[PDB]
Amino acid sequence: GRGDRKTAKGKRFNHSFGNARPKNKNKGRGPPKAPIF
Amino acid sequence: KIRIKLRSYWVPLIEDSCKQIMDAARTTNAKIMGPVPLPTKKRIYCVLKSPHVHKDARFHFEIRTHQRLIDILYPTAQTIDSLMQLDLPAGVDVEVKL
Amino acid sequence: PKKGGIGHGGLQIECIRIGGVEIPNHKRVEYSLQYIHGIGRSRSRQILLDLNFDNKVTKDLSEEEVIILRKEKRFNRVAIERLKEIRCYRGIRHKLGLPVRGQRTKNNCR
Amino acid sequence: RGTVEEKTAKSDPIYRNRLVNMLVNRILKHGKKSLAYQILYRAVKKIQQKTETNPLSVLRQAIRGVTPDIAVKARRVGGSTHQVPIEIGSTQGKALAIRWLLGAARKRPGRNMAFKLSSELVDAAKGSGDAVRKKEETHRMAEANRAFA
Amino acid sequence: GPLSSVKLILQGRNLEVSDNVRSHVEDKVGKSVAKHSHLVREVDVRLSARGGDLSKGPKLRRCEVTLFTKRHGVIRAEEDAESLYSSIDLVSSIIQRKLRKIKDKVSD
Amino acid sequence: LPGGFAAQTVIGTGRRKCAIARVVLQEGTGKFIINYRDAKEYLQGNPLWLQYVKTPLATLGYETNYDVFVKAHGGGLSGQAQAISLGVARALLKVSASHRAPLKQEGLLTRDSRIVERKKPGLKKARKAPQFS
Amino acid sequence: KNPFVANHLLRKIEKLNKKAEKEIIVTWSRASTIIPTMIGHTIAIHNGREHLPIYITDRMVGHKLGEFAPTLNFRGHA
Amino acid sequence: ARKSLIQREKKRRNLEQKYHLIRRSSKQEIRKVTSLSDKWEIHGKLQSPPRNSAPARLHRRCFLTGRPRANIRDFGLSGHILREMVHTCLLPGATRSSW
Amino acid sequence: QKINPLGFRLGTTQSHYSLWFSQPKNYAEGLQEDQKIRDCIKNYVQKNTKTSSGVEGIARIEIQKRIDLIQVIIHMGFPKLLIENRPQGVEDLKINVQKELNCVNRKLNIAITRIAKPYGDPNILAEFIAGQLKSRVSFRKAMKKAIELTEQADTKGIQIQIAGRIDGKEIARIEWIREGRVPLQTIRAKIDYCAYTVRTIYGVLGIKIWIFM
RNA sequence: CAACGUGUUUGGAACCCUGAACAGACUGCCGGUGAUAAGCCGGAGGAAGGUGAGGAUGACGUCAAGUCAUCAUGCCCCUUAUGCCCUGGGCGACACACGUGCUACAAUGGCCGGGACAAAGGGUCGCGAUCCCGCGAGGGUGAGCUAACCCCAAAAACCCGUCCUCAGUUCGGAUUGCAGGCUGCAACUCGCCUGCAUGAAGCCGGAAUCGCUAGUAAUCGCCGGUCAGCCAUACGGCGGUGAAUU
Repeated sequence: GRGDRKTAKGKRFNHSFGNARPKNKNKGRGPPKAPIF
Repeated sequence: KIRIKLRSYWVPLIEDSCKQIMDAARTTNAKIMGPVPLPTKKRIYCVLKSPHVHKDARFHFEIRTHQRLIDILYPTAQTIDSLMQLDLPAGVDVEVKL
Repeated sequence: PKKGGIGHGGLQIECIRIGGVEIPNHKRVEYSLQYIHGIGRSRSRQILLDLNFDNKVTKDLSEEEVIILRKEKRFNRVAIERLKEIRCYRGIRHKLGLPVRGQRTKNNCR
Repeated sequence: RGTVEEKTAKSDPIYRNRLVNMLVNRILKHGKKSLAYQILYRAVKKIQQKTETNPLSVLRQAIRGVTPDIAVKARRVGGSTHQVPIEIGSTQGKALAIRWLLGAARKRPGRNMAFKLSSELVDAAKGSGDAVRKKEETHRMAEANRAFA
Repeated sequence: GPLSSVKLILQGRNLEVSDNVRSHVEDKVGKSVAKHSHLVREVDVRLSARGGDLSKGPKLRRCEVTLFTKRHGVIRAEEDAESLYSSIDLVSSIIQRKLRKIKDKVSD
Repeated sequence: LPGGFAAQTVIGTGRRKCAIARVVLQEGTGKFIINYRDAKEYLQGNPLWLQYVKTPLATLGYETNYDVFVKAHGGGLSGQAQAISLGVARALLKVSASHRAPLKQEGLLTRDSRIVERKKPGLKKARKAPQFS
Repeated sequence: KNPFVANHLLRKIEKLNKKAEKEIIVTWSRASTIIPTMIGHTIAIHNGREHLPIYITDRMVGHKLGEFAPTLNFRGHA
Repeated sequence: ARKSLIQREKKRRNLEQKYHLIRRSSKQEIRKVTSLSDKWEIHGKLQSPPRNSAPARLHRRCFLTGRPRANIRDFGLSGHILREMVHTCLLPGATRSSW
Repeated sequence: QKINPLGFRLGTTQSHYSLWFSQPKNYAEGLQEDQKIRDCIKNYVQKNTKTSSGVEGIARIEIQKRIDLIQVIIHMGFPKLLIENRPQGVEDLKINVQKELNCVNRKLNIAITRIAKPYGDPNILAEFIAGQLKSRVSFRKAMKKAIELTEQADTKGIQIQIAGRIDGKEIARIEWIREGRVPLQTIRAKIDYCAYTVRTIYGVLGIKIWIFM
C-alpha cells in the first residue's frame, strides 16, 4: 500500500527513490515483465 | 539599458520613491520604461504563542517584500547624474543590472 | 509441479507461482522471466518440459528453500556465540531495528 | 436552526434524469466520481444485456418496491419510549430506497460492482434478494406497533 | 477495585505512595462503590499533596476522582483535607451522592 | 492542431479556483480544441466535464453553429472545464448580448465560490478536528 | 569504505602489538571497530559506569565494540 | 538559557573560526581519492584532534535570550521573543497577515 | 488574552521603527545591529542621567538606513536634559554608538526630537507613574495624579492598568482606571500603548498604559 | 499573445497575470407582509444579496488554571558547590495501562506499461539542470539562477490497455538476516535510504466514543520550517477529485 517500501506507492509515500519510483525514466528500472502471448 | 530594482516592506515608500524617480527621470531626459510591478515575495512564519504548553492557537505572521522593476533606456551623463543625484528614499533597496 | 528440494507452488500464474516457492528472489523471478524468456502470464499448466529443466537449473543457480533456512539459522547459532546486543535481545525476544519499546512491541511479545 | 436553502438537484449526465443522478451521487465514495459514473453506466449497459426495456423503467419500478410509506421513529413522551410510526415523505423514501438498495448491493458477492448492483437491482425488480426484504422487515415492524398512535 | 469493577488509575504527585495509601484507596473507594452494579468505564484517582512541612502553605492532601461512566456523563470530585485518609473518605462520600444521583435519576 | 488565429476578436474569459480558461469563439462547425488536443482526449473521456462544456451552447442550441478552440491552464480538469463553460458564457455575451435573458436565467453567467479553505491551526483540514476522550 | 578507529586504541595496538602482549587495558570511545590486529587482546569497554573486560575472538570481527557491552542493567520484574 | 551555555556556543564558535578553513580544506583533500583508496586511514588520525571545532557540534541559540529550541533561523530569535519584537513595531515588514 | 494595540494596527495608522529593508542573513545581522544600538542608547542615558536627577523618558528609537549611513532618531519628551550644552551629549552618544557598528565604517547621524506633549505619550507617562510608584506613594494618589496630569495635557481617552503587589500585600491584584473612549478594537482609532515593568523592592509591578488619541 | 526552426531574434498590450488606485452590495429598488418602524418572505438587476466566504479579532471576569526550564524578579538556599569544563551513557529501557496519528483488511481493488492537467513555497556555505558509471540509494562533471528567468519538480488520485477476479490472495506489509550508499571526528546502544531474503497479525471491529452543514466531509499528492543528516506517519500550509443529510 503506502508502507510497502518495496513498491512504487510506498516510496512515493516515503519521499524516497529506488527501483519502482525512478528519476529520469530512461535511467534506472527494475527487471521488465514479459507477459508476451 | 539600465534596470533598477526597488524592494521594500512598505508600499507608500516604493510608490512615492519610485514616483519621484520616474518624475525626475522623465523631466530630465527622454522616453523611459515604466515601473512594472513584479509580484510580492511574501512569506509566512508560525510562532508558538504561549511560552509553555499550548500547542493550538499560535501566531503566524507574514512578511511582505514588495518590489518594482523600473527600466531607464538611455544612459545620458546628466541623467546618470540625475539618478545618482537622488539619494532620497528612506530605506528602499535599489539595485542596478543590465 | 514440483521444484528443487521439496517445495512447489499451486496451479496459478507462473510468476506468482514461483513466488509461492519457499525463498526465491523476486527480482530474479523477474529475471527468470527474462533469461529463460519464460511466459509469465501463462499458468504453471501449459509449460514445456525444457522450460521446466531451465527453471530447475536457474533455481539451482541461487540459494533457496532449505539452504537459506540453514545459513540464517547459522547466523542464529552465530547469534548464540559471541554475546552481542542483538543476541542479548534475542535471549529476551525484543526488536533490533530498535523501536521505542515503552509501548507496543507485539511482533515478539505475542 | 431554521431551515435548509431550498435544494439544487441536477439531472443524469447522459439521460437527463434527476433520479439516476441522485443514484450516481449515492454510489460515490470519496470523490471518485468518474469511477462511480463508470459503475452506474456499466450497470445500465448490463441491464440492457439482461432484459430489453428502458433502464428508467426497471430502475424506477425497482425503487418503487424499495420505498416505504411508513417507518419506525422511536420517540419519547414523559420518559416513556414509544416505537410509534410516522409517515415518511416521498423524496425521503427515494433516499432511503437507493440507500438500502445500494448497501444491500454491496453484499452480494462474485463479480464486479456492475454485476452486484445489477443483481440486487433486478432482485428489487422481482421482489427478491435483500433490499425489498429489508423493506419488509422495516415495514413489518411499524405494522407490528400500530397500538401507539 | 479488586475485581470485576471499573478500571483503576492512580496518579501520585508530590507523594511517594505506599501500601496503606493505595490499599485505602481501593478499599474505601472500591469497597464503597462495591454496591454499585455499574459498568463505569474508567476511574482516574489523582492524589496529590501539598504544603505544610513540604512547602509554603497549610498542610493539604487533595484528591480528585473522575468517573468516565457510560451512565449519563462524566463526574469528578476534588476535596482537600488535612490527611490523605480524610481526603479519600470525603471524596468517597461525594461520589456516593453523585452515583445515587445517576442511579436515582434513571427511574420510571 | 494547427490553423491559428493570432488575434482577440470575440474572446471570452473564465476562472474556477486555480483553473483559468480563455476562449475564442469562431463561427464554425464544432471540432473544438483545448489547448492543442481534442475535447474528448483532453477532458479524459466523457464525465460530466465535457457536458459542462456542451451546456451553454446547447442552451442556445448552437452546437453546429460555432467552433470554440480553447487556451487554458491552471487548476485541475473539472474546474478547468467549468472555467471553459463560463468562458463560453462570457464569450456568447460578447457576440449577441440579446442572449442575456436565456443565459442569465440559468446558472451560466454566475460564478461559484469554490475555493479551498485554508487549514486552521489546531485543526487538520479547515474543519477536521482531532478527536478527544 | 573506511572503518573507524579511535586513535588511542590505535596506539594500544601500536604499543602491545609491537612490543609484547598484555592484559585488561582500558579504553573510552566505544564507537570503534574491531580491527583484526586486536584479536586475543582483552578490551575494557565503558558501559556507562565501569569498564568491562571483553576478550576479542576472531569470530567477533566486523562490528563495533559496544554491541558487546550492554548499557542497561535491566534485571527486570517489569 | 544559563549563563554558561551562551559562552559554550561562543567559545565553540571561536574554535570553529580557529581552524575551520584549515581542517575542512584538509578534508577537501582527503575525500579526493582519485590518487589512492586504501591509504590515509592514519590521516583520519589528523582529522581527529579538532574536537569542538566540529561544525556538527555548533548550535544557533536565540541571541537575545538563549532558548536552544524553536529558533526561527532566518531571524536568529526564539519563538516567544519574536512576538514582542513584532508586537512592538520592531521587526520591519512583520505585517501579521492572517490571509 | 487580549492582543496588544501596537501589534494589532501595523498595516495602517502605526508604522514600524527599525526602518531598513534587507535580505535574510543580513536581516538577522541587521537585527543584531538594531538591538545593540537600542542597548547602547538606553543603557547610556540610564547611566549618565541616573547620576543626574530626574527621569528622561525616551519613547522611540527609530533606526533608518538610506545609504551606508544610519539615521537614528530619539523621541524623548525632555531633550534639554540630555546634552552637555554645546552639543556634547549627542556627540558622546555618537562615540559609544560608533563603538559597536564599524564593520563597514558607515556614517550615522544620531538626532533627537521633541515629543509634542510629553503627557500623552504612554512610555513617558508610564515612566512617570513608574517613578512615583517606585517611590513610596499609593496607587490611588499617583494614579489619579497621572490622570489629571494627563487630561490637563490634552488626551482623548486613557486606560491605566497597574498589576500585582500594590503597597503592602501578598496577594496580587489588577487595578485599571478608564476615562473616555478607549476602543481597543477599532482599527482606525490610533491607540498608542506602553508596558513598563517596575522593579520594586518587595516584588515586581507591571504598568500597562493605553492612550486613545 | 503571435512568427523563425528547435534566441533576447521580430512585433502587440489586444487575452491572462502581476500590483497600486478606484467602483461595487448598502435591505439600495420593486411587490407583499407587518402599530407608519425595526424587520420578515419573495422578485428584478448584478460577478456577488441580505454578517458574500474564510481569517485576524477574545469585554468585566472565572478556574487563588499553566508557565519561576523562554525572559524578568521578591524572599530563601548552595557557594574548593545545588556553580563550571571534558569524555562515555541517558532522555530511545519494558510484565502492562491510557491517548493521538499512519498503514491496512482488498476487486470503487493491487501491479505494470503508455498517456493528462496544479497551486503554494524554497534556494548562493545553496538549489543543482546536462552527460557518464552503478539494478539502485548514490559518485563525478558541474551549465543556469540572489529569483515571475534556473533548479528542487516526477505531481498523485484520474484516462486507456495486461493480469489476478475471492484466496490470508500478485491484499497486507510487520519482524529478522545478508549486502550497500549518504550525512557527519563519529551511525553500537540510537539516523535515514537502497538491493535481495522472510511474509506476522489483520476478512471492517464488543461495551462505548469522536469530527463535519459544501468546495465542507472523505480521498490523492506537493511544499516549508527546524535542519550536517534525520526519529516528520507530526506540525504549518497548498492544490486535485469531490459528496450525502439537516
